[PDB]
Amino acid sequence: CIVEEVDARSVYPYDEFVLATGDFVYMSPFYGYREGSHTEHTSYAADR
Amino acid sequence: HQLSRADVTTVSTFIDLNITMLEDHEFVPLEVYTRHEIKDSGLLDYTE
Repeated sequence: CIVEEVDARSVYPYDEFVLATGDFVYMSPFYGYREGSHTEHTSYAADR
Repeated sequence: HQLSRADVTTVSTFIDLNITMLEDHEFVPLEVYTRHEIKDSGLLDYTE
């Protein structure tokens, strides 16, 4: 079991971000449930 | 009696011409983006 805090970086339009390990997260860093962040972008199912 | 030249009003036959030198100017280094900024604008760095 590996826990690893990493740098993440995102470019405009900020619909996805990368991790320092080279892994893409196909998701806005600002995605959420409040203040309209639920409309930004997610490639994943809700349960994830 | 004698008198000084300053006692007589002075009219000038000279034509005035006022030339001033162009002063020194210092040019500082100035870039819109440094190399560090250009390299950092990439989302993933393959080397890192």
